[PDB]
Formats: sequence, structure tokens, C-alpha cells
Amino acid sequence: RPRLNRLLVLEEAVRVADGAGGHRLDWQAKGEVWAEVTAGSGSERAGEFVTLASVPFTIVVRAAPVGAARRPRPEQRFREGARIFRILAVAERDREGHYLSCFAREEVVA
Amino acid sequence: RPRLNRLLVLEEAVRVADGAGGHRLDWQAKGEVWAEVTAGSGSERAGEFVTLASVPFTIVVRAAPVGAARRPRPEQRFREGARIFRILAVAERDREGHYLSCFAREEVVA
Amino acid sequence: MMLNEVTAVPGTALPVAEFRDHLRLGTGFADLGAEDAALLSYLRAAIAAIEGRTAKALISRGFRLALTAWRWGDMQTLPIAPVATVTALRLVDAAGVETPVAAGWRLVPDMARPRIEALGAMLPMIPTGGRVEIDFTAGFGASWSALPVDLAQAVFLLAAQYYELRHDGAAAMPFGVMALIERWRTVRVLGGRP
Amino acid sequence: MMLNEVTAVPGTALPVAEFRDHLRLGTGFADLGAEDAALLSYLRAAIAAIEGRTAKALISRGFRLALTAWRWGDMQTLPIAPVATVTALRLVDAAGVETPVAAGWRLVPDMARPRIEALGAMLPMIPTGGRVEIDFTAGFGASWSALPVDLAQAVFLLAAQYYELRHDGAAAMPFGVMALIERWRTVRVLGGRP
Amino acid sequence: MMLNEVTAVPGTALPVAEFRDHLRLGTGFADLGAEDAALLSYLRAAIAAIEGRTAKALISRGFRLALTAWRWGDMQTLPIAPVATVTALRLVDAAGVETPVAAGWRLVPDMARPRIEALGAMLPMIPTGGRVEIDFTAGFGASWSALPVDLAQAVFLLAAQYYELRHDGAAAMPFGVMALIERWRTVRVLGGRP
Amino acid sequence: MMLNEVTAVPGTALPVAEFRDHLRLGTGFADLGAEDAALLSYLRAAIAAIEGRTAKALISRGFRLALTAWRWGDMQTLPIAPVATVTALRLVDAAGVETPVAAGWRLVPDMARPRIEALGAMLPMIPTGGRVEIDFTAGFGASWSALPVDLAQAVFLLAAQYYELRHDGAAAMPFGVMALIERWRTVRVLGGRP
Amino acid sequence: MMLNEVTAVPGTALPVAEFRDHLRLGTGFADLGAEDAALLSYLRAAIAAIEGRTAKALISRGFRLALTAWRWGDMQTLPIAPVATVTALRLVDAAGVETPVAAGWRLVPDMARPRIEALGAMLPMIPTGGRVEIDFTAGFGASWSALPVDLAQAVFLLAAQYYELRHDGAAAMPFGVMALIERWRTVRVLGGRP
Repeated sequence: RPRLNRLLVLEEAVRVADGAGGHRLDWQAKGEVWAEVTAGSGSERAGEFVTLASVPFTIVVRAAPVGAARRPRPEQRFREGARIFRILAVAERDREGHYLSCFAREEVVA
Repeated sequence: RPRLNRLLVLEEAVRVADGAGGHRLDWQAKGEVWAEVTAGSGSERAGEFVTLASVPFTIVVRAAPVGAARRPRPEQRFREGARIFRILAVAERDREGHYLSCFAREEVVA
Repeated sequence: MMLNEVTAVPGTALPVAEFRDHLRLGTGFADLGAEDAALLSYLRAAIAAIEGRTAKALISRGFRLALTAWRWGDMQTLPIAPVATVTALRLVDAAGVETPVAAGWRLVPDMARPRIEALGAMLPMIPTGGRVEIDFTAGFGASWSALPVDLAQAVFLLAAQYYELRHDGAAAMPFGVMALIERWRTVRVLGGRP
Repeated sequence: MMLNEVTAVPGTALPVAEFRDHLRLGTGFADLGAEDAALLSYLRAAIAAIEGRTAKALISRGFRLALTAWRWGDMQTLPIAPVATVTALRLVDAAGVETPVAAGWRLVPDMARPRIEALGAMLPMIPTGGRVEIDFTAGFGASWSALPVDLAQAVFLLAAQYYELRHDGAAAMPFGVMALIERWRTVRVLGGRP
Repeated sequence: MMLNEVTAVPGTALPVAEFRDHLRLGTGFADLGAEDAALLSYLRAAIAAIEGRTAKALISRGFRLALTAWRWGDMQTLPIAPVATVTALRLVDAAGVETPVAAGWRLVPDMARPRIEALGAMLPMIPTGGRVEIDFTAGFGASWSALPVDLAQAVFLLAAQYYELRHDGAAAMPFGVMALIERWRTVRVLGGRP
Repeated sequence: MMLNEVTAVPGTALPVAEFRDHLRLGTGFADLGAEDAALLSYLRAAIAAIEGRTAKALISRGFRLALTAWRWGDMQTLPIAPVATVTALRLVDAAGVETPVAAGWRLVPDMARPRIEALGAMLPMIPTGGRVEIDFTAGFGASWSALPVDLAQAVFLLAAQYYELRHDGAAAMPFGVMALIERWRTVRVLGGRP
Repeated sequence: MMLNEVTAVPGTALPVAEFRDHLRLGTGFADLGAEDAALLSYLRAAIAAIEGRTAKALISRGFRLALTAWRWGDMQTLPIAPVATVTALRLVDAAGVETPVAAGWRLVPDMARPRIEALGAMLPMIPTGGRVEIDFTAGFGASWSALPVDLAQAVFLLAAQYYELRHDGAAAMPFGVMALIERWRTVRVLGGRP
């Protein structure tokens, strides 16, 4: 069972809609979770005009019902200091349902 | 052998045909199954204009003959609350034929 | 000592609708009844397995204990353990005549020793060449709800197993099938003459 | 002591329609395709494996027990255990005069040690060379439903095993085939002269 | 000594609303879907497994202890351990005159060895054939909250196990089910005549 | 010797807000209270597990020790070990009258032997057929901060375990749950008469 | 012999600022985020695990050793080993007159067997009922820096372990926690009358 050791400031953006239909994100902070962060095989990835450096980072937190504040939705991102971990998906790692796998990137521009 | 713990409301859509040849789906509920849901490696996937977040979710239920109500056909989808699991295929996991692997997505827009 | 059953269980007294809740079949399907012919085939196959390992009865069907010579001078411990209200010790003769006897016999209820001890220091004698059948209804209760629930669970742990694996395929619990049974087995240490 | 069966089972007494349900009912491929008369050939192979390990009979077939000398003075335990009603104790001589007897013996039924146990101390003596011969009907009941259901499940756990895998291939269940049989085996501790 | 319960639990005394919280509260799928009356059927199966291994009662149900002969001269240890207040020590005779007694005995309560322990050396003798019968109320408290909480956790560790996996499937915890029970089991070292 | 509790722990004295810091739930969420109903359900289930393995008390709730005959002529060692200020040895009578007695009894404080030794070489005598209940408040301190911290850690190592695994699922530390408990267990080597 | 501490640690004497450096300094995530007052709650749990296994004190807290009878004639070994300067050997009587003594005894300090070892053969006798009471200050030094650093590392190897993993999870180092403690444990070989 996972050994949780990092403090990840979970962050959810409020979506202020603009006139054209596109929302504007704020990334106001949410309450902090505890998690383990297990790396994957990382390599740099061609962005737009940026040679973005990415690593897979399966993050494991504890669980909650889907209408609770403690669930990381894939809308949200983690942030440890200045290292933003995006959330690709959340997937309910444990069999009994105690732990959630998340999926991250840590795309540093490099 | 699989330990079944989730209650999944199986759902089958009746196909009201429109004038052009395309059926209109309703997704009326069917009876509930018990299942285990084992996650796969998940990552977000480029939809149409949506950055859809998907995870593989091999779902295992019990079996039935193919002309029975209890078989999940790949027409149908599961739904646990508001988390719709589509069915990609059903594949008869067990050797003796007691259990069926299903294959899901859980495409949340994110 | 033959010990056959007069009547079997009715089948409607077995909790097929609750065993179906145990096995996680399905909740709201329109079929809902394709397994009814087989679910009680495994409940009768798991009760009869635990009726032999525990020497208990569990549905209180009527028995017939046809025996010839008494095991001990006066006692006559009955095999099927939880008893109540021995109906008839009708004493058949060498051939034909069956005379029911009040006979001055008592019944000592117990889950461990369901004796039939006699009060006149000698049970009714036995016509040489004739049997003495005893009708008695032995079991916990009439319906399924009157059972001890741990023994009722040991049927559900066992009949679920027969439903999930058909042939003898090999596959550790704290209170498993066996550890629930063991406070209902008969603990005996006599291999002697009396 | 040859102990050949007089008649076998009819085949229509066996639960082939029920064994198809123990094979795949409620869960499975469909009813599927099974050579029907093949499934009858595995039930007769699983019953005859449990008729031998338990020394029971299970269908109430007719037997013929033709043995030369009486073992005890009077007792004559019958091997096939659940018995009822000796058909005849006809007594053939060395030439074949076949003079039956109709009294002098009283079958004492029992699932443990069925006997002949003649009256007093005189059991019909044997003509020199003229084997004695006992015809009896041994077993539980005429139909499959009259059986103890735990013993019937040991057939279905075993006949399905002969159906699921053909050759002698390798594969510890709590109440397996072996644990359902052991309360029907014959427990004997005599290796002696009587 | 039959020792049947007079009344069972009401069912509304059991912590079904709390056991749903021990099943999945604070972590989980959601409240999820659990057949409510199913969850009551696993608590009654886990209590009756711990009522048997500990010989305790846990809900303070009413009992009826009807036994024929006194074992000691005066002592009469009661089996179901946490007792309070004998309802009546009525004494029926062989015909059923049911003459209660109201003095001559003083129940000495104790979680280890509850007794009857009559005054002096005279405990009410038994009418020949007329079984003595003792009605008492044994258990901790009327509600679930009056229990020792370590014993209550052994129910929740066990009733969740019967919920999480149905058949007898394989799967060493420091204070598991077994380690929480052992300070409530009865430690006896007598196999003797008294 | 019954040893029930007069009052339980208040619940507000348990460190639920610090146990939540232990289990790494979450820091700044707006909900923050979905687990409060269950976290103290496992703290009361882990204290009561360690109160039985150590025979300690840990919150200094009031007890009632209702016993009848003295264990030894004068000593009367109390079961719950860390005691202070035995309130009342009220001596009830055969029925009714409860007369509190100063009686010339002392209290010898100890974590190992919390005796109640008498000074007049004989404790107050016991009315035949009557009990002698002793009210005493035994424990380390009133709040959670007055505990020995290693025993407080053994609650947090244990109640975190019950929070992380619900049923008895098997899963070596230098100072684990057990190695912190063992300097608080009672080390006894007497199985004798005195 | 109660031996409660008079005062605990202040908390500000503990090396919380240094333990953050033993947790993650020179290698790590960053300083990272650790609930500061949580880290103080694991140092108090690791010291109290090593204060119990070694019978040392490590912070030089004040103690109160109130015991009834002297064990030897004069010796009185003190349990908490590194001692200095008995505060007072006040002697209370059965009523509480609390008459201190100021001479007749000379504390002989030692890390192995600290003693009281009165002058000659006369150690202050005990008023009947009036427990003797000894207040002393036992431990190495007032600050954390005055400790033997190998014993301080056994706290940091242990308090980090309670920080790194919460429940009792499984995981042989040369100088581990246990190998640094064993030269500070008390080696005793007496199980005798003196």
C-alpha cells in the first residue's frame, strides 16, 4: 500500500467566462493533500516552439466520493512550490477504493 | 477469481428511428449488475475540441447466454451514479465461462 | 438404527431469495428467475453437507429412527441432535402389529446429548425379531429465521462455493466454513464398550 | 461371493436433465452443446466411483449375493450398505435343485452393518458344494430425488470433473468430493479372525 | 440443557447505520449501494460467530436455561457469561405444575464464571423427571453503545469480511479479529469430574 | 468481581484533531469534518484494544468494582492498574442497605500492583450473600496530554491501522504496536493458590 | 511505587529544528512541508520508547518516587538510571504530616545502579501506612546537546521512522535503532529474593 510523503497543494481554477465563450482561469488554491509521486520514464517532448521536458509521475492520493472537495478532478492541477503537476486522469488505484492514481506531466520548458 | 464489489447500473438505449435513418437513443436503465472495476494506465486524449480524460477500466461481471438480459452487449453502457462507463467489448474472461471482461473508458471532459 | 426422514424440507422454507442476494446475481432484471432451479439445488447440497459434519438438522423436518436393540440399557442417545417433542416410540412386533407405547419414557433435551432416558429403569422391551421405530421431529426451527445465524452463514459460505466452482478445482478465512461449523460438531471421546 | 448386479440402472432414472443444469445453468456459455448420452456415461462413471469408495448403492438396484460358506455362525454382514427387503434366500445344491427358504432369518436393516442375523443360533446351513444365494434390493430410493443430497452433490462434483477434463491432468476444496464421501464410507477396524 | 433464546435481537438494536460507516466512510467509492437488510444479515452472522467463540452475549437478550440435573452440589456455572438479574428459577415437575422459587439462591455475577451458588449447601432439588428451568438476561447492555469497543470492533472486522468476499476465498493483522477476541474467551483447564 | 465503568470517556477528551494530523487526511479543505464521526470510532476501538492487552486505563474514567469474596485475606489487588484516590468501598448488604465504610483500608499506589491492603490485618467483612463494590478512578490523567507518549503512540499506530484496512486483511517495525505495549503489560508468574 | 514525573519536558528543549534537518537536510524534496508540532509529537514518542527500553531519562526531568517499603535493608536502587542530586527525601505519614529528612543517606550516582545507600546500616524507616517519598532529578543534561550522541541518533532513527510511515507496515541495519540502544539497557540477572 502506498507510503504518502509529499505535500501537494491542490489547485482548482474558477472559470470566469469571457464574452466569446472562453472561460478565464484563475487557479485559486484548494486544500492540500498528501501523496506519493512515482516517476515514469521521462524524455523531452516537442511543444509548440518549446522543447518541453515531461515525465509521467503517477501520483497517488486518498479517495473520496465524487461530489467531495478532496477528489482531484482532472480539471485541477497539483502544485508543489513552483512545480505544477497537471492531472491527466484519476483512476481509483486500490481494490477496496482507498487510493486514487492520478497522472501528471511536470512540463518544464527547459 | 474476481472479487465483485461495485454496483453498476447497466443501461440499454432503445433506438427510436428518425426519418433520416438515424436512431435516437434514450438510455433507459436496465437491471443492476455487480462488478469489479480494475483501472488501466490513464491519460488525457484529444477529442473533437475537448481534451477528454480517459482510463481503460477493465470491468468484470458474471456471465449469461448471449440471448439473456444479464449480458452486457457492447451496445450498452454502465453507469455508477454520474460516471458513465462505455462498453468497448465483452470477452468471457474465465476459462469455465463464469466471468466476462468488459472494457470501458470513463471519458470525462476535464 | 436406520434413521431415515419421514418428510423432506418443503423447499419454500429455504431462503432462495436471500441466497440470491448473497451471491450478487443482479437486482432489477426482468428475467430474475433463471437460477431458481439451481440455487436451491446447492442450498440443499450445502445443508446436507453441514448436517453430516455437525450432526444437526436445521429445518426441523420429521424423522423416523427404526432400531432393533437398545444401545445401552436405558439411555438411547438419538443421532440428530437438536430435538423437541418425540412423537411416537411405536413398538413394532416380529411381524405386523404396531402398538404405540407411552411406556414411561422421557425426553432429555440437549444440543449435545439428546437422550430418550426411561424412568422405569428399563425402556420398553423389544419383541425378539422386531424393531422399535421412534418418530421425532428434530431441528432448530420451522423457518429459516429460527436458526443460529452463524450456522446459517456457514451454509451461505458453502453453497456460494458450489455455485462459483462446479468441479473439484482447488482454490484461510478467520471464521471460514469450517470455523463456524466447529462449535456445532459433536465432541466425543468414547471408543469403549459403554 | 460373486455379487453381480441382477439389473443395472435404466439410465432414465439418472438426472441427465439435472446434470446439464449442474454443468452450466445460471452462468455459462449458453446451454451450449453437450453429447447427451455422453453426459449419461460420466454420471455412471462417477456413481460407480462413489459406489465403490462408500460401498453404497444410490439407485436401489437389485443384487444377487451368492457365496459358499457363512462367515460367522449367524451374522452375515451384507456389503452393499443401504438395504431393504431380501427378495429371496434361495439355496441351491451342488446339482441345482434350488430349494428356497422362507423363514429362519430376519434381515436387520442398517446403514452401518446390514445383516441377516438368523433367529436364535441356527442360520440355514449350506449343502456341500451347493452355494447359498441371497437376492436383495439395496439402495436409497428408486428415483434420484430420494438420495441424501450431500452424496448426490459428490456425484455432481465428480461427474463434472470427468466432463471438464478428459485425460489424467493435474489441477483442496473444503467440502470437495472427498469430504462429502467420508461420512458414507465404511469404518472398519477388524483385521482379525472374526 | 437446551438453552434456547427466548427472544432474539430486534434488529433495530444493531448498528446498521454505523456499520455502513465502518464499511465505507471517509474513504471509498461514495456511500455506494449496499442492500441494507443484507448488511443486517452479516452483522447477525458476525455476532453469532463471536458469541460462540467467546461465550458472551453482546446485546443482552433473554435466555432460558432448562437443564435436568445440577452438576455440582450448589455451584451451577452459567455458560453465557455477562449476566444480570435471574428473571425466574421456576421449577417444573414431570407433569408441568411449574412451581417457581423466589429464595434460596443468590446469583453471583461475574464476567468469568457466573454462578447460581445457593445459600449454604442447599440448592433447590429437582423433581424426578421435572426439569429445573432458569430464565435469565445475559449480555452487556441494551444498545450497541454499551459494549466494550474492542469487542465491537471484532464484529466490524468480521462482518465487513463477510461483506467483502462471499465464498470461502483465501487472502496476520496485529490486533485482528482473533486477537481482539482472546481476552473475552473462556479460559478453562478442567476436563475432570468436578 | 465484575469491574464495569461508571462513566465512559467524554469523547471530546480524545485527540481526534491530532489523529487527523497523524493519518494525513488533508490540510485546508472546506469540508474537514466528514471523518469526525468515524475517527473517534477507531480511537475508542484502539484504546480498548490496548486497555485489555496492557490492563491499563489511559483516560482516568471512574470504575465500579463489584465483588463478593476477597481474593486474599487482606490484599485485594485491583485489575485496572494506574489508580489514584479510591473513592468508596461501600459495603452493600444481602439486599438493599448500602453503608459506605472508611473501615481502615489503605491504598498502595503502583502501576504493577495497585493493592487496597488493609491496615487492621483484615479488610471489612462481607455480609454473607452481599457484594462489596469499590468505586475508584483509575488512569494516567484526565486529558490526552497526561499520558505516557509511547503508549499514546501505540494508539496512533493501531487506530491508523483500523482506518487504513477495514476487514481482516493481512499485511516488523523496531518499535511497532506490540513493542511499545510490552512495557505496559502485566508480567505475572503465579498460577498458584495464593 | 508510582514514579510519576513531576514536570514533563517543556517541548522547547527538544530539537525540533534539528530533527527537521535529520529528516530532510542536504538531500531531499526541499525543506518541504512538515506540520511542525507534529514533528514534536514523534520525538516525544521516540524518546518515550527509548526511555522505556533503556530505563534512562535523556532530558533531565524531575521525578517523584513514592514507595511504601524499602526493598533491601539499606540499598534502594533507583530505576531511572542517570541521576543527580536527590531534591528531597521527605517522609509522609499515614495522615500526611510530611516530615522531611536531611541526613542519614548519601546518593551514590552511577549509570548502572543508582542507589540511596544510607550511612551505616540505618536507612530512614517508614511510618506504618505513611509512604516514603523521594524526589529526584534524573537525566543527562538540561539541553539536547548534553546527551551521548549515539543515544540521540537512536531517537532520530526512530522518530523519523514514526514520521516516514504511519501504520504498522513492514519494511537489519548494522547500527540500527536496536544496536544503539543495547549499550544503554539495564543488564540484570536477578530473579531472586534479594
